[PDB]
Amino acid sequence: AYLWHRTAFILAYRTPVVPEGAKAGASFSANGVALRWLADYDYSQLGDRTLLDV
Amino acid sequence: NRRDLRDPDRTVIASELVEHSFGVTLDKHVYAALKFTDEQRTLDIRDYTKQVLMP
Repeated sequence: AYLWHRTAFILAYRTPVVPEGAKAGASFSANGVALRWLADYDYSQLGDRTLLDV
Repeated sequence: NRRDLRDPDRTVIASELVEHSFGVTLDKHVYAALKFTDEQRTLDIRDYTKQVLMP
């Protein structure tokens, strides 16, 4: 069991900026955190690729 | 081109757009030439249009 004052643990989040040269992805939410969703084709492997980061 | 579905390799075969060409040319000079000695021009020929130009 842990008993902590609010000012004990500091947590910092940041949402990556969708780069200029990328397909316009969406932004998602996880318990109040903003998540960057990116998608990009792969013609060499003939398949889609997706990323979701923070 | 056709490839098997769900094939582990993903390479595709490109296609080149090859255009061909051929030439058209002028190569002949069709003519009809007539020489009339002055004696023939004065005496023999009596109607130039009907007797020379039309032939």
